[PDB]
Amino acid sequence: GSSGSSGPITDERVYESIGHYGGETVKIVRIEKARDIPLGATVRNEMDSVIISRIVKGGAAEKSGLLHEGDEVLEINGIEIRGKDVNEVFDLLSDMHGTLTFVLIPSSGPSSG
Repeated sequence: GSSGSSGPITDERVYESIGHYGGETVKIVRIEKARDIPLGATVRNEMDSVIISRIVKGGAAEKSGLLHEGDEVLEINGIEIRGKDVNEVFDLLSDMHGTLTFVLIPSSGPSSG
């Protein structure tokens, strides 16, 4: 015999997170975290998303200033976050080190206060 497949072969979606997400807009922010540098950014467990809860001072998050309260984490370095757990997310970064590509959406909620 002799034949291929032709069509949607395997999962051709692992070439690094892409900016253009479905029908929305994600914000990419590269944060540098030493091999012994904490994140210093708290996050809450949203319905099914990992949003920021608080920002710690002296943290890689604050330092770089690419993470703010209300930011929703989706992918980090390619790894999914949406659905994950705070601990998981933390255990992830904590495990990871260096310039990580954080793909989150800035909650630019309009409201003067």
